[PDB]
Amino acid sequence: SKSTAEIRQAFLDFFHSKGHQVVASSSLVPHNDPTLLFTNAGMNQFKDVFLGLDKRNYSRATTSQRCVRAGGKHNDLENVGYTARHHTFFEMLGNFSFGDYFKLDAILFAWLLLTSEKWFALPKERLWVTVYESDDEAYEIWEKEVGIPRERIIRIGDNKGAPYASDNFWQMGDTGPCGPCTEIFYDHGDHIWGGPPGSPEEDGDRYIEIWNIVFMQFNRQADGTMEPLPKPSVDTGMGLERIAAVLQHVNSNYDIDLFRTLIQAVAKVTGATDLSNKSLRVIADHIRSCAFLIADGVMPSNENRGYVLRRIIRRAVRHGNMLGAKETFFYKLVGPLIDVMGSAGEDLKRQQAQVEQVLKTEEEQFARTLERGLALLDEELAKLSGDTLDGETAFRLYDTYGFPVDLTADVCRERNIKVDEAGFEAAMEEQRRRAREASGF
Ligand SMILES: Nc1ncnc2c1ncn2[C@@H]1O[C@H](COP(=O)(O)OP(=O)(O)CP(=O)(O)O)[C@@H](O)[C@H]1O
Ligand SMILES: [Mg+2]
Ligand SMILES: [Mg+2]
Ligand SMILES: [Mg+2]
Ligand SMILES: [Mg+2]
Repeated sequence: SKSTAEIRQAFLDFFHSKGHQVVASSSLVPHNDPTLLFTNAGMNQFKDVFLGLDKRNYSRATTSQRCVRAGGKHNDLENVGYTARHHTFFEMLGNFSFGDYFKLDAILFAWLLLTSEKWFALPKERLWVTVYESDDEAYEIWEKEVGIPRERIIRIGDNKGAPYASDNFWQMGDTGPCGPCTEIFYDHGDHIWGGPPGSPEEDGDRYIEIWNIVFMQFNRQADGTMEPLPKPSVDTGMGLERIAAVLQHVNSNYDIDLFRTLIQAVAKVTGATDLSNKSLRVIADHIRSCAFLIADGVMPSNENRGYVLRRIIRRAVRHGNMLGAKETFFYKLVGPLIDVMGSAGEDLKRQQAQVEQVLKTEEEQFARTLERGLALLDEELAKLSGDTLDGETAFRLYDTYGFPVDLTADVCRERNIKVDEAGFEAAMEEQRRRAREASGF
Protein backbone atom coordinates (compact mmCIF):
# COMPACT_ATOMS: atom_id res chain seq x y z
CA SER A 1 0.00 0.00 0.00
CA LYS A 2 1.10 3.56 0.75
CA SER A 3 4.25 4.23 2.75
CA THR A 4 4.22 6.66 5.68
CA ALA A 5 6.05 9.23 3.51
CA GLU A 6 3.43 8.89 0.77
CA ILE A 7 0.64 9.34 3.31
CA ARG A 8 2.32 12.45 4.73
CA GLN A 9 2.69 13.94 1.25
CA ALA A 10 -0.83 12.95 0.18
CA PHE A 11 -2.24 14.86 3.15
CA LEU A 12 -0.23 17.96 2.26
CA ASP A 13 -1.04 17.61 -1.45
CA PHE A 14 -4.74 17.26 -0.66
CA PHE A 15 -4.96 20.56 1.19
CA HIS A 16 -2.47 22.30 -1.12
CA SER A 17 -4.85 21.50 -3.98
CA LYS A 18 -7.58 22.99 -1.78
CA GLY A 19 -5.77 26.34 -1.75
CA HIS A 20 -3.83 25.72 1.47
CA GLN A 21 -0.38 27.21 2.01
CA VAL A 22 2.17 24.51 2.79
CA VAL A 23 4.06 25.66 5.87
CA ALA A 24 7.13 23.90 7.26
CA SER A 25 7.04 22.29 10.70
CA SER A 26 8.19 24.52 13.55
CA SER A 27 10.88 23.48 16.04
CA LEU A 28 10.18 21.22 19.02
CA VAL A 29 11.44 24.11 21.15
CA PRO A 30 8.78 26.78 21.69
CA HIS A 31 9.60 30.35 20.71
CA ASN A 32 10.09 32.22 23.97
CA ASP A 33 7.32 30.53 25.95
CA PRO A 34 8.46 28.26 28.75
CA THR A 35 5.91 27.45 30.35
CA LEU A 36 5.44 24.97 27.61
CA LEU A 37 8.15 22.38 27.58
CA PHE A 38 7.81 21.16 23.97
CA THR A 39 5.81 21.80 20.83
CA ASN A 40 2.93 19.43 21.23
CA ALA A 41 0.51 20.50 18.51
CA GLY A 42 0.53 21.82 14.94
CA MET A 43 -1.33 24.99 15.90
CA ASN A 44 1.47 26.21 18.19
CA GLN A 45 3.27 28.26 15.52
CA PHE A 46 -0.06 29.81 14.47
CA LYS A 47 -1.20 30.69 18.00
CA ASP A 48 -1.11 34.47 17.51
CA VAL A 49 -2.88 34.16 14.16
CA PHE A 50 -5.79 32.46 15.91
CA LEU A 51 -5.72 35.25 18.51
CA GLY A 52 -5.78 37.89 15.77
CA LEU A 53 -2.54 39.47 16.98
CA ASP A 54 -0.72 38.25 13.88
CA LYS A 55 -1.94 37.82 10.31
CA ARG A 56 -0.49 35.89 7.37
CA ASN A 57 -0.55 36.43 3.61
CA TYR A 58 -2.51 33.17 3.49
CA SER A 59 -5.86 32.51 5.17
CA ARG A 60 -5.46 28.73 5.08
CA ALA A 61 -2.45 26.50 5.77
CA THR A 62 -1.38 22.86 6.12
CA THR A 63 1.56 21.35 8.00
CA SER A 64 3.14 18.12 9.18
CA GLN A 65 4.26 19.29 12.61
CA ARG A 66 6.69 17.23 14.67
CA CYS A 67 5.43 17.02 18.24
CA VAL A 68 6.79 15.78 21.56
CA ARG A 69 4.41 14.91 24.35
CA ALA A 70 6.59 13.88 27.26
CA GLY A 71 5.74 16.51 29.91
CA GLY A 72 2.79 18.74 30.74
CA LYS A 73 -0.21 19.05 29.74
CA HIS A 74 0.22 16.11 27.43
CA ASN A 75 2.42 13.44 28.77
CA ASP A 76 2.24 10.19 27.00
CA LEU A 77 5.57 8.73 28.06
CA GLU A 78 4.05 6.02 30.28
CA ASN A 79 1.80 4.85 27.43
CA VAL A 80 4.74 4.20 25.09
CA GLY A 81 5.09 0.44 24.64
CA TYR A 82 1.76 -0.29 26.32
CA THR A 83 -0.72 1.11 23.80
CA ALA A 84 -0.91 0.81 20.02
CA ARG A 85 -1.47 4.53 19.46
CA HIS A 86 0.86 6.54 21.72
CA HIS A 87 4.29 8.02 21.02
CA THR A 88 6.49 10.63 22.64
CA PHE A 89 7.56 11.94 19.23
CA PHE A 90 4.93 11.98 16.49
CA GLU A 91 3.92 14.00 13.44
CA MET A 92 0.62 15.84 13.58
CA LEU A 93 -0.94 16.33 10.15
CA GLY A 94 -2.97 19.53 10.26
CA ASN A 95 -5.03 21.91 8.18
CA PHE A 96 -5.67 25.43 9.43
CA SER A 97 -8.24 28.12 8.71
CA PHE A 98 -7.47 31.68 9.71
CA GLY A 99 -10.85 33.38 9.53
CA ASP A 100 -11.65 31.44 6.38
CA TYR A 101 -13.77 28.27 6.19
CA PHE A 102 -15.48 27.14 9.43
CA LYS A 103 -17.31 24.01 10.52
CA LEU A 104 -19.00 22.71 7.42
CA ASP A 105 -16.05 22.94 5.07
CA ALA A 106 -13.62 21.62 7.69
CA ILE A 107 -15.82 18.59 8.17
CA LEU A 108 -16.24 18.11 4.42
CA PHE A 109 -12.48 18.37 3.80
CA ALA A 110 -11.72 15.71 6.39
CA TRP A 111 -14.45 13.37 5.15
CA LEU A 112 -13.35 13.76 1.53
CA LEU A 113 -9.71 12.96 2.33
CA LEU A 114 -10.67 9.96 4.47
CA THR A 115 -13.41 8.35 2.43
CA SER A 116 -13.03 9.47 -1.16
CA GLU A 117 -12.05 6.94 -3.85
CA LYS A 118 -9.60 9.52 -5.16
CA TRP A 119 -8.02 9.81 -1.72
CA PHE A 120 -7.75 7.54 1.31
CA ALA A 121 -10.93 5.70 0.39
CA LEU A 122 -11.71 4.38 3.84
CA PRO A 123 -15.03 2.57 4.37
CA LYS A 124 -17.56 4.97 5.89
CA GLU A 125 -18.90 2.14 8.07
CA ARG A 126 -15.80 1.97 10.26
CA LEU A 127 -15.73 5.69 11.07
CA TRP A 128 -17.22 7.16 14.24
CA VAL A 129 -17.45 10.85 15.07
CA THR A 130 -17.69 12.73 18.35
CA VAL A 131 -19.06 16.23 18.85
CA TYR A 132 -19.25 18.60 21.81
CA GLU A 133 -22.62 18.07 23.52
CA SER A 134 -23.74 21.67 22.96
CA ASP A 135 -22.34 21.85 19.42
CA ASP A 136 -25.63 21.29 17.58
CA GLU A 137 -24.20 22.74 14.36
CA ALA A 138 -21.47 20.09 14.18
CA TYR A 139 -24.00 17.36 14.97
CA GLU A 140 -26.39 18.30 12.16
CA ILE A 141 -23.49 18.66 9.72
CA TRP A 142 -22.38 15.08 10.39
CA GLU A 143 -25.99 13.85 10.38
CA LYS A 144 -27.60 15.71 7.47
CA GLU A 145 -24.72 16.98 5.33
CA VAL A 146 -22.34 14.01 5.55
CA GLY A 147 -24.93 11.32 6.28
CA ILE A 148 -23.43 9.58 9.29
CA PRO A 149 -25.91 7.24 10.99
CA ARG A 150 -26.87 8.76 14.36
CA GLU A 151 -25.57 5.59 16.02
CA ARG A 152 -22.00 6.63 15.24
CA ILE A 153 -22.40 10.29 16.17
CA ILE A 154 -21.55 10.61 19.85
CA ARG A 155 -22.20 13.70 21.97
CA ILE A 156 -19.60 14.37 24.66
CA GLY A 157 -20.00 17.05 27.31
CA ASP A 158 -17.73 18.08 30.15
CA ASN A 159 -16.55 14.58 31.01
CA LYS A 160 -13.33 15.72 32.71
CA GLY A 161 -15.32 17.12 35.62
CA ALA A 162 -15.10 20.90 35.19
CA PRO A 163 -16.66 23.31 32.70
CA TYR A 164 -15.09 23.37 29.24
CA ALA A 165 -13.17 20.37 30.42
CA SER A 166 -13.93 17.79 27.85
CA ASP A 167 -12.56 15.45 25.24
CA ASN A 168 -14.46 17.65 22.81
CA PHE A 169 -13.14 21.00 23.97
CA TRP A 170 -9.55 21.48 22.90
CA GLN A 171 -7.45 23.90 24.94
CA MET A 172 -3.85 24.92 24.28
CA GLY A 173 -3.10 25.51 27.97
CA ASP A 174 -4.45 27.50 30.89
CA THR A 175 -4.64 30.40 28.44
CA GLY A 176 -4.80 30.85 24.67
CA PRO A 177 -6.96 29.89 21.66
CA CYS A 178 -9.50 27.12 22.26
CA GLY A 179 -12.93 25.82 21.31
CA PRO A 180 -15.24 22.82 20.92
CA CYS A 181 -14.02 20.13 18.54
CA THR A 182 -15.19 17.14 16.53
CA GLU A 183 -13.07 13.99 16.48
CA ILE A 184 -12.97 11.10 14.02
CA PHE A 185 -12.39 7.54 15.24
CA TYR A 186 -11.57 4.34 13.36
CA ASP A 187 -12.87 0.92 14.39
CA HIS A 188 -9.96 -1.51 14.02
CA GLY A 189 -12.13 -4.60 14.60
CA ASP A 190 -13.88 -6.64 17.29
CA HIS A 191 -10.79 -8.78 17.86
CA ILE A 192 -9.44 -5.86 19.88
CA TRP A 193 -10.56 -4.94 23.37
CA GLY A 194 -12.20 -1.53 23.55
CA GLY A 195 -15.40 0.44 23.36
CA PRO A 196 -16.46 3.55 21.44
CA PRO A 197 -15.76 7.08 22.71
CA GLY A 198 -17.85 7.66 25.84
CA SER A 199 -17.87 4.03 26.94
CA PRO A 200 -16.09 2.88 30.12
CA GLU A 201 -13.78 1.02 27.74
CA GLU A 202 -13.06 3.97 25.43
CA ASP A 203 -9.36 3.76 26.34
CA GLY A 204 -9.09 0.48 24.43
CA ASP A 205 -7.11 0.27 21.19
CA ARG A 206 -10.15 -0.78 19.15
CA TYR A 207 -11.67 2.65 18.51
CA ILE A 208 -8.62 4.83 17.93
CA GLU A 209 -8.86 8.61 17.58
CA ILE A 210 -7.46 9.54 14.18
CA TRP A 211 -8.31 13.18 13.53
CA ASN A 212 -9.18 16.08 15.82
CA ILE A 213 -10.94 19.02 14.17
CA VAL A 214 -10.99 22.05 16.48
CA PHE A 215 -13.36 24.95 15.88
CA MET A 216 -11.33 27.81 17.39
CA GLN A 217 -13.79 30.25 18.94
CA PHE A 218 -12.39 31.47 22.26
CA ASN A 219 -9.29 32.92 23.85
CA ARG A 220 -9.22 31.33 27.29
CA GLN A 221 -8.26 33.89 29.92
CA ALA A 222 -6.18 33.39 33.07
CA ASP A 223 -9.33 33.74 35.20
CA GLY A 224 -10.99 30.90 33.28
CA THR A 225 -12.98 33.36 31.18
CA MET A 226 -13.80 32.55 27.57
CA GLU A 227 -13.20 35.57 25.34
CA PRO A 228 -14.43 35.24 21.74
CA LEU A 229 -11.77 35.23 19.02
CA PRO A 230 -12.08 38.05 16.45
CA LYS A 231 -12.63 35.45 13.72
CA PRO A 232 -13.90 31.88 14.16
CA SER A 233 -11.12 29.61 12.91
CA VAL A 234 -10.18 25.97 12.36
CA ASP A 235 -7.31 23.95 13.82
CA THR A 236 -7.06 20.27 12.91
CA GLY A 237 -4.59 17.56 13.86
CA MET A 238 -4.26 13.98 12.66
CA GLY A 239 -1.60 11.57 13.91
CA LEU A 240 0.42 10.51 10.87
CA GLU A 241 1.33 7.23 12.55
CA ARG A 242 -2.29 6.45 13.43
CA ILE A 243 -3.65 7.12 9.94
CA ALA A 244 -0.70 5.19 8.49
CA ALA A 245 -1.68 2.19 10.62
CA VAL A 246 -5.24 2.38 9.29
CA LEU A 247 -4.12 2.71 5.66
CA GLN A 248 -1.58 -0.12 5.99
CA HIS A 249 -4.22 -2.40 7.55
CA VAL A 250 -2.67 -2.73 11.01
CA ASN A 251 -3.91 -1.95 14.53
CA SER A 252 -0.65 -0.65 15.98
CA ASN A 253 1.44 2.39 15.08
CA TYR A 254 4.50 0.21 15.66
CA ASP A 255 3.42 -2.09 12.83
CA ILE A 256 3.65 0.61 10.16
CA ASP A 257 6.54 0.50 7.68
CA LEU A 258 8.47 3.23 9.52
CA PHE A 259 8.46 1.49 12.90
CA ARG A 260 8.97 -1.95 11.36
CA THR A 261 12.25 -0.78 9.82
CA LEU A 262 13.19 1.13 12.97
CA ILE A 263 12.48 -1.80 15.30
CA GLN A 264 14.59 -4.02 13.02
CA ALA A 265 17.45 -1.54 13.45
CA VAL A 266 17.05 -1.60 17.24
CA ALA A 267 17.16 -5.41 17.22
CA LYS A 268 20.34 -5.35 15.13
CA VAL A 269 22.33 -3.10 17.48
CA THR A 270 21.04 -4.70 20.70
CA GLY A 271 21.06 -8.32 19.53
CA ALA A 272 17.39 -8.78 20.40
CA THR A 273 15.76 -11.89 18.92
CA ASP A 274 12.10 -11.05 19.56
CA LEU A 275 9.92 -9.74 16.73
CA SER A 276 8.45 -7.16 19.11
CA ASN A 277 8.35 -6.40 22.83
CA LYS A 278 8.03 -3.39 25.14
CA SER A 279 11.75 -2.56 25.01
CA LEU A 280 12.04 -2.76 21.21
CA ARG A 281 9.06 -0.43 20.70
CA VAL A 282 10.13 1.95 23.48
CA ILE A 283 13.64 2.37 22.04
CA ALA A 284 12.27 2.89 18.52
CA ASP A 285 10.00 5.63 19.88
CA HIS A 286 12.67 7.12 22.14
CA ILE A 287 15.28 7.57 19.40
CA ARG A 288 12.77 9.74 17.53
CA SER A 289 12.16 12.06 20.46
CA CYS A 290 15.80 12.15 21.59
CA ALA A 291 17.36 12.65 18.15
CA PHE A 292 14.93 15.37 17.04
CA LEU A 293 15.12 17.25 20.36
CA ILE A 294 18.91 17.46 20.10
CA ALA A 295 18.62 18.46 16.43
CA ASP A 296 16.29 21.27 17.53
CA GLY A 297 18.87 22.46 20.06
CA VAL A 298 18.01 20.62 23.28
CA MET A 299 21.06 19.43 25.22
CA PRO A 300 20.97 16.84 28.03
CA SER A 301 21.04 18.40 31.48
CA ASN A 302 19.68 18.04 34.97
CA GLU A 303 16.97 20.66 34.67
CA ASN A 304 13.99 21.70 32.53
CA ARG A 305 13.98 20.64 28.85
CA GLY A 306 17.41 19.08 29.16
CA TYR A 307 16.35 16.78 31.96
CA VAL A 308 13.32 15.53 30.03
CA LEU A 309 15.72 14.69 27.20
CA ARG A 310 18.08 13.06 29.71
CA ARG A 311 15.21 11.03 31.18
CA ILE A 312 14.18 9.67 27.78
CA ILE A 313 17.74 8.82 26.70
CA ARG A 314 18.50 6.93 29.91
CA ARG A 315 15.18 5.07 29.86
CA ALA A 316 16.00 3.92 26.32
CA VAL A 317 19.46 2.79 27.41
CA ARG A 318 17.84 0.84 30.25
CA HIS A 319 15.61 -1.00 27.77
CA GLY A 320 18.67 -1.73 25.64
CA ASN A 321 20.12 -3.45 28.69
CA MET A 322 16.87 -5.41 29.01
CA LEU A 323 17.36 -6.63 25.44
CA GLY A 324 20.95 -7.59 26.24
CA ALA A 325 22.94 -4.80 24.59
CA LYS A 326 26.66 -5.46 25.04
CA GLU A 327 28.04 -2.16 23.73
CA THR A 328 26.97 1.47 23.28
CA PHE A 329 23.97 1.28 20.94
CA PHE A 330 21.56 4.24 21.09
CA TYR A 331 23.57 6.63 18.89
CA LYS A 332 23.78 3.96 16.18
CA LEU A 333 20.06 4.43 15.56
CA VAL A 334 20.33 8.01 14.26
CA GLY A 335 21.29 6.86 10.76
CA PRO A 336 18.42 4.35 10.43
CA LEU A 337 16.04 7.00 11.83
CA ILE A 338 17.11 9.57 9.23
CA ASP A 339 16.47 7.00 6.50
CA VAL A 340 12.89 6.17 7.53
CA MET A 341 11.83 9.79 8.08
CA GLY A 342 12.61 10.96 4.54
CA SER A 343 11.82 14.64 4.06
CA ALA A 344 10.75 14.92 7.70
CA GLY A 345 14.22 13.87 8.85
CA GLU A 346 16.26 16.48 6.99
CA ASP A 347 16.68 18.89 9.89
CA LEU A 348 18.20 15.88 11.68
CA LYS A 349 20.57 14.63 8.97
CA ARG A 350 21.91 18.18 8.82
CA GLN A 351 23.40 17.51 12.27
CA GLN A 352 23.78 13.75 12.33
CA ALA A 353 27.33 13.73 13.72
CA GLN A 354 26.45 16.23 16.46
CA VAL A 355 23.34 14.32 17.54
CA GLU A 356 25.26 11.03 17.41
CA GLN A 357 28.03 12.33 19.67
CA VAL A 358 25.60 13.77 22.23
CA LEU A 359 23.77 10.44 22.49
CA LYS A 360 27.02 8.46 22.57
CA THR A 361 28.44 10.63 25.36
CA GLU A 362 25.18 10.48 27.32
CA GLU A 363 24.89 6.68 27.15
CA GLU A 364 28.54 6.15 28.08
CA GLN A 365 28.05 8.43 31.09
CA PHE A 366 24.99 6.51 32.28
CA ALA A 367 26.62 3.14 31.56
CA ARG A 368 29.06 3.78 34.42
CA THR A 369 26.35 3.16 37.01
CA LEU A 370 23.49 1.49 35.11
CA GLU A 371 24.18 -2.19 35.82
CA ARG A 372 25.33 -1.66 39.41
CA GLY A 373 22.19 0.43 39.87
CA LEU A 374 20.02 -2.32 38.41
CA ALA A 375 21.67 -4.80 40.77
CA LEU A 376 20.86 -2.58 43.76
CA LEU A 377 17.25 -2.22 42.65
CA ASP A 378 16.98 -6.01 42.30
CA GLU A 379 18.29 -6.65 45.82
CA GLU A 380 15.95 -4.01 47.26
CA LEU A 381 12.96 -5.53 45.45
CA ALA A 382 13.89 -9.00 46.72
CA LYS A 383 13.41 -7.85 50.32
CA LEU A 384 10.48 -5.52 49.69
CA SER A 385 7.37 -6.28 51.74
CA GLY A 386 4.37 -4.62 50.11
CA ASP A 387 3.74 -3.25 46.63
CA THR A 388 5.71 0.00 46.83
CA LEU A 389 9.43 0.76 46.65
CA ASP A 390 10.29 3.37 49.29
CA GLY A 391 11.51 6.89 48.49
CA GLU A 392 14.96 6.39 50.02
CA THR A 393 15.81 3.62 47.55
CA ALA A 394 14.54 5.67 44.61
CA PHE A 395 16.53 8.66 45.86
CA ARG A 396 19.62 6.47 46.22
CA LEU A 397 19.29 5.17 42.66
CA TYR A 398 19.00 8.80 41.57
CA ASP A 399 21.68 10.40 43.76
CA THR A 400 24.35 7.76 43.17
CA TYR A 401 23.40 6.01 39.93
CA GLY A 402 21.57 8.79 38.06
CA PHE A 403 18.28 6.89 37.84
CA PRO A 404 15.41 9.29 37.21
CA VAL A 405 12.47 8.41 39.46
CA ASP A 406 10.31 7.56 36.43
CA LEU A 407 13.04 5.25 35.14
CA THR A 408 13.09 3.43 38.48
CA ALA A 409 9.28 3.34 38.35
CA ASP A 410 9.43 1.97 34.80
CA VAL A 411 11.47 -1.04 35.95
CA CYS A 412 9.29 -1.64 39.01
CA ARG A 413 6.11 -1.37 36.91
CA GLU A 414 7.22 -4.40 34.89
CA ARG A 415 7.07 -6.41 38.13
CA ASN A 416 3.85 -4.89 39.48
CA ILE A 417 5.71 -2.76 42.02
CA LYS A 418 4.83 0.89 42.62
CA VAL A 419 7.15 3.74 43.59
CA ASP A 420 6.65 6.18 46.45
CA GLU A 421 7.21 9.27 44.31
CA ALA A 422 6.08 11.48 47.18
CA GLY A 423 8.83 10.02 49.38
CA PHE A 424 11.26 10.56 46.52
CA GLU A 425 10.46 14.27 46.16
CA ALA A 426 10.62 14.59 49.94
CA ALA A 427 14.10 13.06 49.96
CA MET A 428 14.92 15.36 47.04
CA GLU A 429 13.77 18.45 48.93
CA GLU A 430 15.68 17.36 52.02
CA GLN A 431 18.90 17.34 49.99
CA ARG A 432 18.11 20.74 48.48
CA ARG A 433 17.82 22.34 51.91
CA ARG A 434 21.02 20.63 53.04
CA ALA A 435 22.68 22.42 50.13
CA ARG A 436 20.97 25.66 51.19
CA GLU A 437 22.02 25.13 54.81
CA ALA A 438 25.63 24.32 53.90
CA SER A 439 26.16 26.83 51.09
CA GLY A 440 24.36 29.70 52.82
CA PHE A 441 22.52 30.62 49.63
N1 LIG B 1 1.04 10.68 22.15
C1 LIG B 1 0.59 10.62 20.87
N2 LIG B 1 1.11 9.73 19.99
C2 LIG B 1 0.68 9.66 18.72
N3 LIG B 1 -0.29 10.44 18.21
C3 LIG B 1 -0.90 11.38 18.98
C4 LIG B 1 -0.48 11.52 20.38
N4 LIG B 1 -1.24 12.50 20.91
C5 LIG B 1 -2.07 12.95 19.94
N5 LIG B 1 -1.87 12.28 18.78
C6 LIG B 1 -2.60 12.52 17.51
O1 LIG B 1 -2.78 13.92 17.31
C7 LIG B 1 -4.16 14.22 17.05
C8 LIG B 1 -4.57 15.55 17.67
O2 LIG B 1 -4.03 15.68 18.99
P1 LIG B 1 -4.98 15.58 20.28
O3 LIG B 1 -4.49 16.56 21.31
O4 LIG B 1 -6.42 15.64 19.80
O5 LIG B 1 -4.66 14.09 20.79
P2 LIG B 1 -5.55 13.30 21.88
O6 LIG B 1 -4.83 13.44 23.21
O7 LIG B 1 -6.96 13.81 21.78
C9 LIG B 1 -5.53 11.55 21.40
P3 LIG B 1 -5.91 10.49 22.82
O8 LIG B 1 -7.24 11.01 23.34
O9 LIG B 1 -5.99 9.10 22.25
O10 LIG B 1 -4.76 10.69 23.77
C10 LIG B 1 -4.96 13.04 17.58
O11 LIG B 1 -6.08 12.77 16.73
C11 LIG B 1 -3.98 11.88 17.56
O12 LIG B 1 -4.19 11.12 16.37
MG1 LIG C 1 -4.30 12.17 24.85
MG1 LIG D 1 -9.88 13.28 22.45
MG1 LIG E 1 -8.84 11.89 22.89
MG1 LIG F 1 -8.28 14.83 21.18
